[PDB]
Amino acid sequence: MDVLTKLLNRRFLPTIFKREIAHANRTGTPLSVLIIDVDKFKEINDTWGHNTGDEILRKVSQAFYDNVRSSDYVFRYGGDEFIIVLTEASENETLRTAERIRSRVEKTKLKAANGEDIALSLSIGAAMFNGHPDYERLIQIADEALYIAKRRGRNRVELWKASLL
Repeated sequence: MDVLTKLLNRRFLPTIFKREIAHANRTGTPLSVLIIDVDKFKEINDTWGHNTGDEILRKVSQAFYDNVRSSDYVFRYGGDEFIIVLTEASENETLRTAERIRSRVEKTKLKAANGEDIALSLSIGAAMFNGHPDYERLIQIADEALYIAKRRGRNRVELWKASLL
């Protein structure tokens, strides 16, 4: 019942992605990715301990599951990072999902071991699958979108957009 054990291990990412890209290419349905970063997680983790960090990760993971469908995939990608794969969600539906997740985490109230308010936020990079055969390319451009979100000040969603150049 620990929500964290629900998370998929990244070792399954390529297989799942290659399968969903294959499917998206034949049916022409949308496919998209959220790469999610818990803001200042490393800072919080050694300022309040590893037990606090785990609770953040539980609150954050619960937010993901409350906003996606059984057809979607939720990965633990790194220490502070997650990847959500959405299937058959339009660009707008994808952005709305990301925002529901982002707002939900921002509004979440959490206290440390000693009762102090720990402010929580997420940075999110979103990108739509555009037919490119490599799943690594879809993850790369979402990662570019996420780098933009962090550099713009965190607690936000960015959608990867092709340069008008």
